[PDB]
Amino acid sequence: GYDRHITIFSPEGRLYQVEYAFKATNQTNINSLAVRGKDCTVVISQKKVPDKLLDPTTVSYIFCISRTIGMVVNGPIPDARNAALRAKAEAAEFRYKYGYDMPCDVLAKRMANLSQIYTQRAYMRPLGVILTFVSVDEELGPSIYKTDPAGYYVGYKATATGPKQQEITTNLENHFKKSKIDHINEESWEKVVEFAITHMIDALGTEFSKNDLEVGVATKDKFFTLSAENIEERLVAIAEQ
Amino acid sequence: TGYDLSNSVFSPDGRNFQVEYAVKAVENGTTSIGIKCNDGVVFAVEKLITSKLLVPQKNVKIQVVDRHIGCVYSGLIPDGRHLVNRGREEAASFKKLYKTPIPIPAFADRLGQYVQAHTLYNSVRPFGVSTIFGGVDKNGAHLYMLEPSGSYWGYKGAATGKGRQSAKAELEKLVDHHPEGLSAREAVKQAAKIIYLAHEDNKEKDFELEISWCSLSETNGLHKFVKGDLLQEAIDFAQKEIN
Amino acid sequence: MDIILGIRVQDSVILASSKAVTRGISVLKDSDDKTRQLSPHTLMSFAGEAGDTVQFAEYIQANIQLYSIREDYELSPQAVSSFVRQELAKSIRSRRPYQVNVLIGGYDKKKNKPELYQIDYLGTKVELPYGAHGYSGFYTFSLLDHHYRPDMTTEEGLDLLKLCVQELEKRMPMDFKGVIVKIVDKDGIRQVDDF
Amino acid sequence: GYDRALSIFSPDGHIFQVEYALEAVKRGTCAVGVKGKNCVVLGCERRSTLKLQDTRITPSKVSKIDSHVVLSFSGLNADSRILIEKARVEAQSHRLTLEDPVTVEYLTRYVAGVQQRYTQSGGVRPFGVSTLIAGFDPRDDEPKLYQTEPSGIYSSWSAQTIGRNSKTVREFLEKNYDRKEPPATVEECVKLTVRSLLEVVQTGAKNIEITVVKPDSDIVALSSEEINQYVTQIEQEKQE
Amino acid sequence: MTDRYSFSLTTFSPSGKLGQIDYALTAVKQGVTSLGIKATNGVVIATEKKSSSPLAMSETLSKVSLLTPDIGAVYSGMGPDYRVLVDKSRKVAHTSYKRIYGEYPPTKLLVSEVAKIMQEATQSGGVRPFGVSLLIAGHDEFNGFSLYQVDPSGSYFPWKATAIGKGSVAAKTFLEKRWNDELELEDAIHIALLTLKESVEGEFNGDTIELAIIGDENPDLLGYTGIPTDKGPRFRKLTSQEINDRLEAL
Amino acid sequence: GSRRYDSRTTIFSPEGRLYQVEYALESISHAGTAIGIMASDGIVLAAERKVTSTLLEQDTSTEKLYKLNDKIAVAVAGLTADAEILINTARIHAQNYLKTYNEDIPVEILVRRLSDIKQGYTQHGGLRPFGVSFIYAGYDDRYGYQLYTSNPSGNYTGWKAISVGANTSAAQTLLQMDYKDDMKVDDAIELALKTLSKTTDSSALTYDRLEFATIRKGANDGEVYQKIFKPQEIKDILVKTGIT
Amino acid sequence: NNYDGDTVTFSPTGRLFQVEYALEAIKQGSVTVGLRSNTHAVLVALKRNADELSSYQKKIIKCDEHMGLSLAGLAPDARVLSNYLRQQCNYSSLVFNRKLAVERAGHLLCDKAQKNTQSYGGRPYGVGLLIIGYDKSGAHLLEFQPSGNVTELYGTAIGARSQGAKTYLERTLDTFIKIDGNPDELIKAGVEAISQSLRDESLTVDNLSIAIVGKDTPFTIYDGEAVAKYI
Amino acid sequence: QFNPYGDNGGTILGIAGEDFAVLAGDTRNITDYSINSRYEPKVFDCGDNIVMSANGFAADGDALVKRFKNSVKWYHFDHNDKKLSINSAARNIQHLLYGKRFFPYYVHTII
Amino acid sequence: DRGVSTFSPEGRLFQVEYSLEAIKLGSTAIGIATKEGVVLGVEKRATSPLLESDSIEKIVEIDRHIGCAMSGLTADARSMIEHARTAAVTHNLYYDEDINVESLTQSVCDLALRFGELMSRPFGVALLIAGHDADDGYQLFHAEPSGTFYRYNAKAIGSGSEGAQAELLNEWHSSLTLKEAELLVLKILKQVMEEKLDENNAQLSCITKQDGFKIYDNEKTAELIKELKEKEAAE
Ligand SMILES: [Cl-]
Repeated sequence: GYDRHITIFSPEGRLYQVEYAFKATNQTNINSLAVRGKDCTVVISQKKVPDKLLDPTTVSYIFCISRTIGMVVNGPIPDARNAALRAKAEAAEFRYKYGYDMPCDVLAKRMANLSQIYTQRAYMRPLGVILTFVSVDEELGPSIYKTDPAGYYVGYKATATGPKQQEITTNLENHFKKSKIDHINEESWEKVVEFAITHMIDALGTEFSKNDLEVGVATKDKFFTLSAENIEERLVAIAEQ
Repeated sequence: TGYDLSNSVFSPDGRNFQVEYAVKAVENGTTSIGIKCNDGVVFAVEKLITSKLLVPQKNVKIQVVDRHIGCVYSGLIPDGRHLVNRGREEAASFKKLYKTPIPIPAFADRLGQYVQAHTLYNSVRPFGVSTIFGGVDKNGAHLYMLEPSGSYWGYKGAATGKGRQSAKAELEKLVDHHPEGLSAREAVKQAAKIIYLAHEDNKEKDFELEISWCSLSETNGLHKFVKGDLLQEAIDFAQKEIN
Repeated sequence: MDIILGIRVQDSVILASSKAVTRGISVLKDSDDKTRQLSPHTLMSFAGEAGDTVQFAEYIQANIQLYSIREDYELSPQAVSSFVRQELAKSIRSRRPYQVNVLIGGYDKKKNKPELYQIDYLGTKVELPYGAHGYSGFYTFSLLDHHYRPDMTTEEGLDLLKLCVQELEKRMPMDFKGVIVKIVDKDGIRQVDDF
Repeated sequence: GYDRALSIFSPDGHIFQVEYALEAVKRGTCAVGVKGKNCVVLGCERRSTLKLQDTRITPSKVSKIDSHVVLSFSGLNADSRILIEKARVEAQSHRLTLEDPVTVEYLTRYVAGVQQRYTQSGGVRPFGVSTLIAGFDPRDDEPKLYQTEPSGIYSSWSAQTIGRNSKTVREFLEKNYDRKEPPATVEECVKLTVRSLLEVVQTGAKNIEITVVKPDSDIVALSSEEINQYVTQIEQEKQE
Repeated sequence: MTDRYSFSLTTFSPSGKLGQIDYALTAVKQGVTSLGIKATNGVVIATEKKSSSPLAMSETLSKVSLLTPDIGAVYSGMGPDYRVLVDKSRKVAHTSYKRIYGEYPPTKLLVSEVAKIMQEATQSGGVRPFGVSLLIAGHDEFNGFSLYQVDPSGSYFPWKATAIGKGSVAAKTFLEKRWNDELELEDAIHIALLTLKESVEGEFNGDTIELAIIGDENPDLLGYTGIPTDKGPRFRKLTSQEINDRLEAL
Repeated sequence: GSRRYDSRTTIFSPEGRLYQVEYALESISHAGTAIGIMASDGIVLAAERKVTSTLLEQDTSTEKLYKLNDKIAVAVAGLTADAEILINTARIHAQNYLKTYNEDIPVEILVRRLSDIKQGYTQHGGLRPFGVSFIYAGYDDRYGYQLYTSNPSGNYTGWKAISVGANTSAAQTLLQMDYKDDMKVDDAIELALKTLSKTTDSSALTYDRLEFATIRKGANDGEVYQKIFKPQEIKDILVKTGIT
Repeated sequence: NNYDGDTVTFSPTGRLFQVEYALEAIKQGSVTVGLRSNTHAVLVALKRNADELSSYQKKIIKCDEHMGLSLAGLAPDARVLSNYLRQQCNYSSLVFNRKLAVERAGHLLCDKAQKNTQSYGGRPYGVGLLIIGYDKSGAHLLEFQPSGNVTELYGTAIGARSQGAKTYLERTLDTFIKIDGNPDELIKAGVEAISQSLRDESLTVDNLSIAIVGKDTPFTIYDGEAVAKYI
Repeated sequence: QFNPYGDNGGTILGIAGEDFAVLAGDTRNITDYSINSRYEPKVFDCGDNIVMSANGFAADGDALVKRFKNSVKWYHFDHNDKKLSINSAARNIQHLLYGKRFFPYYVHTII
Repeated sequence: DRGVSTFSPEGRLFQVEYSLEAIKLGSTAIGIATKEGVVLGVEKRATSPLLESDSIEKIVEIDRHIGCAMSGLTADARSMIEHARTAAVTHNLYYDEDINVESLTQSVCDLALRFGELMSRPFGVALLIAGHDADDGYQLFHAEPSGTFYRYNAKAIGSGSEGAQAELLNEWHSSLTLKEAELLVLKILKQVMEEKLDENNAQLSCITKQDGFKIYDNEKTAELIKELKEKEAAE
């Protein structure tokens, strides 16, 4: 059964290598979450540093692709960094060729097209990663676009990825059923980050210290990650309410 | 099955068994370590003396990249040399275009992407080495450890090879007992102790100690081998602790 | 090289080609045959740059002979002329173009008609009742404009050709050492030995 | 580029792809070559499971490489066109540089070399073809007959056959061909060739092709009636 | 390194089947239903927008795509494969036609170019076939309106009306009862919505249905005025609101 | 490496056959039957479409019969997509010959080159062969009217009458029975349709499941005309011979 | 077993079987010995014939005036690798007017062998080499294995029954390392070393091959009647 | 425009006896009207009892001598330390020189 | 399947080892070296009586001072001979001298291992290369598809090799005359050949310093065959 080793069709029309690349996605046992505010897009991800010998500041799955675009990865770090470097290069070339900043959704499509090629061409394996791109696009506004090893991509009101993704997804669904809107109706990004952490706590059922989390925030004209103390400041605000 | 017969093939778990098999080759190799300190990094490695006929001090295993980075590895030694040769090419082209010597995090990703590339195709074999490396740049000291999969992180201390668990335990004690920081000269001594303690897991053949270091104050930010008086002093410190 | 003429009459094509090969201030040869038989009923004469002429002629000859063996069939004079034109039309935009001018005299066995084509090194093809390359044309075209009739016999064509050679031997600056005359008709290609 | 080594050695020292190419030759229609005192005759079987054929346009089994050399074959028909084309091109290239047509030996040596190259080049399979190459060297009246095969080996034969049931017709030729006295005339040579095919063929109708090559580019193919006269004459002498 | 797969991954089995093409068609069978109906003055192509999550914005995922101003495409099967085919199809309409003749290709020829691309994925080294069937609707001056189906093999057939994917067997039978050669575009849209409701299970509105037409020229969608010969695209995507208007008189 | 997944498309069986060619022929035997019949004053091409649906657009459709140039056409049996690749190559080859020699290409020369391309895919490159068999129908001023067939092996032969695709064994026997040399085009038209009608796997032969073409000198004086039959014309010719 | 089809495949315990099989070809090869002092380096090689009618396969190859090696295993692979060394030594001379350090020679051979163990289609080299030389840091002896591993030694031996000579040299270490300024004695020690690897056969005149390089001695090979002195 | 050639002056002279041969050359090296070196040797021992000088443009002269010296080295490596005879050296040098027929070594060579 | 350049567990290349089996199926070729010259003899082995035996060419000239005999898949030898001839003539062009026999042999053997995934497989033919040069005199080399070559005083290759080699072990001494060697090749060929040895199914040749490489006539060999039969009956 060599149809399970390379990306050719099985008798039932399936691509097992693509399917097994999806299972590699959860190999890190980390859950990520993305939501949109009025002015911003917040992405949060769990940060698990098991080894005491690790430098915790170097353990990251969130990447600054361009000044405006950020990307969080669900999957092994080697494939994650592979995707990040390509995304950075692609976004840089786009700006040089076309005279304006690459939109989040266009970069998502481009990375999805590359992923599609690996599902069709035999010599290239799929990357075992799911890429969540975030920005505040100058035309579309706050944006979340996600890519997988199948080469599929779509825009989101909000999204979650990881082993316990379904719990977080339904938690978010239920909130947007209640609020009746496409986003978090909040002025400051600080409170959208607070919302993101609050709803992750409820869905996962765990408490977080400042070192158990990783936060990326996209605003107009810049995407940035938060320090441990920025997150601690945010955790204190949640606790005092 | 047969999922383990070809590199770059995902098993139903989502694993690349060929990389995991390369890790077994690393675990079989001799012990090597890295200790990060106040203003630099220290590298040390176990050299098994297979025979009396080996010329002492003359089968050097630690390698320099550029003038500020040191690299040591465990596993298939030729594979390690290939990785350093690439590292040197990467560092040269960086310095050529950007003038400044390659930063350690930048250098770490260059090796990382290259090793990761050898997990993408069935026409190449993964690297049979875990590589501990680092140095001093404009942002201070950095220590890294890179594995066959292409995975790497920054470390306070790092260890790999047959005595990795022994060395890791010993590294964790130093991190706990010295929250403010370890000095370069202290880290050289500790490196000697840890290699001697990690030698218990490879104690048939006796060994030869090899140490190197980069420090902003002690070596002026350049990679140097520890030799002569400083080496013998570090050996003696280690000999006193095992007894 | 230098003088190559062609006359198409009622039943045949007659090609006359100068015998001299001159290099510098020395006539190296006075019996040179500036022609190749491409197929049993197709003959090509040539003039131009030294080396280029024979190299091109023989290259064309090889290709037509290859075609003949492959298909067990003789290409029409029109088909051969078009192949030759295209080769020269390619050549003119090459790094080093063939500097060769040719006349192709053939008898189409399917049409039972003689045919004469004039092609220059640029790949400029024209079908003509009479043709010439180089300075020869400046004398022979007007001469033939006067004396040529379309219904002439091979013998009349040869007398008409004698008149051209005589005029060239009188007014041309160089000694071209006479011509080799060949006739292309229904029975193939033959050489007139006493001219 | 596709690189795979398809022709490789097996543990017993055989190259199976070359040997299987010989099986394709064994499947092909029978071809025979017989050389006389002043001629060579090439005879070829044509299978009769194909009625409604158009014999005017159907590729002939014997091909002219030049005006003085001919090539017949047994095996894959499509494969043989590639060998014939290459041979015809080399024939014209030889005339161009040497100013003399090929010898039958040289032309054979070239065709055999091509066949050999396809047995140790990556990405290609051997030719499923064996050839009989016959003719007369320029300005020479001594008859020449050569045989090639997929491996690349070639040799000269007084008379030879290839294709299906070739072992039967080789048997016939081995007792009916005298080396001391080869068929003295054209008639004798054609008859011995037709006789040998009649051991294997079936009906002597539109199943046998005969081509006669004489010195100085004198090659002609016999028609049905001409061949049928040999068939008729042989059968009447047989009833004895 | 380098693509060592220079050999075919689709080959003939002893029975004569081309395995990977068959299996690609199986992938198309699993895909969500899409259809096309040809009217006298237009063509309609439609499909269900299967949402992957209610948090996903299904407007950002377009199953019906413009190829030229007068040609549109829809599919059944694997979305990613379709997406790249649309990219390639849009480009080939320019490179191998518009940049040569200064006008857009007729439907049959653009279809032919897409079919060629899909055929090559069936024979070239180191690739699997595309896991999609396309329905391409379009208009051109000398052929009028047309509708084509392109399969993973590269084969294409012109249709009066047809369906592909999940419930194609039932949908085709439904279309056979309803189709005549006098259908007006609005009648074809009505039948398209009826046929699609049979295969759709959950919500059936303008947000879960994607539908486009090839009809009259739309000068309002051209973006400029002043050139009389340029009259605007015949391809138009119906809005979510425009679909719901027709679902009341259903 | 990748050796593991190589089918080895261009190798011999122990018996000396080419696996992929044999299997491609097996594929072609399930394709709709196509028939060519050569008369003294023209050629007929007749082919059966593969099980049709009532909603298929029949007039703007081409599946079996393709035009190569003004003097040559082909009937296809096998994968259509494969056939179009080869048809475009053939079309270009004809134009190359015309551009080079200023004469329309002789039929056999075109047939040989297309057959040579097929041959290549069976000897080198590691790719699958084209799953296609052609019937070539054409005219030139050397041999007049000619029929040829080529198949995935790259082998081609000439015919007075021939079938490809499904039920060739039964079709060939029927053609062999009723064909004679002095036959005219209109007689050949009838034979073609009668043969398909008896060999078809369908219940009854109708206009919508047929493609039809003739190559006659039935233009005006010494020139050849290609007639690809329209749906209504096939409906009429089917009635004229009394099949429907 | 299932993991020895090519060099590009690791076994489940992390072994490269094709490299190990290449290593096996060396073990079947005829014994050769290397040893040095502080002034000279010496190669001694036992040559092997096909039968009594054949010549004896040459084991020693000169690389430069100051460098050379001996071989055990596939001889054509030694020819490829020695030719590469000849070029590298030569490049160093022409471009830098510098004699190639014996250590760099080792590093270059290591990296050339390594590339053949990580790519598809290739194969490991099937030969072991003992490189001797005299450069700016004195006398040297290297051991090359086609795994890529190069090792600097006072003395060593490779080939069939090399363990005998290797044990002997390990005992004799303190003696032969101080044979400075005496070529004939360093050779004698090497000839006695290789004798510990002989079985049923003894060192004859067309059987023994000796090479030497040192402070005031270019790399030179001795065969035939020139080695009769040492039997 | 860059001129890749220069003239370093000097002169050389070779005479052959019955059992000996001499190759002489002055040691002066010049450009234009200036002296570069009063002692810069341009006659060299190339091994195998061959002496060689390539006089004219010194950069080409040195390059040629360098290549021929190297050729002698490889002749030994490839042909079992066989001595390179003077006639064989001459033929080898012809190929060295003619190899740069369309960008010549600007030197008169004597061995 | 498996790589073409794969090692066996015993440290040998599969394809090289298998090609050695092909050579064992080949016709016998024998070479004997003396101080008066080197003799090369081969069994022609015609597969059928109708095949004209003089067209069987298994002894071949490389240069005036170098000859060559073959055994195994003889079609594989053509490009080896072509290379050898070019190598020999090219060296003469570059150095105005004859190329050494060993250097020629080394050049041919460089082709041998140039196979893999370069040609697709090793050569299936072994060569006996015989010649003379001023440095090392008369020489005989056995060139294998492994890339290895041994110099021999005498050597047999092909189907009758191991029996013929054992015979050559007894018969060869360092004082053999050319005539003695000629007879010895005929004698040993007649022993290992299937069919009865005559001038039509066996061929002799030699290389001498004075006259270079010469293939013998069928008339000349026939007299050596008659001389051999008479000498064996004479005791
Ligand atoms: Cl893209």
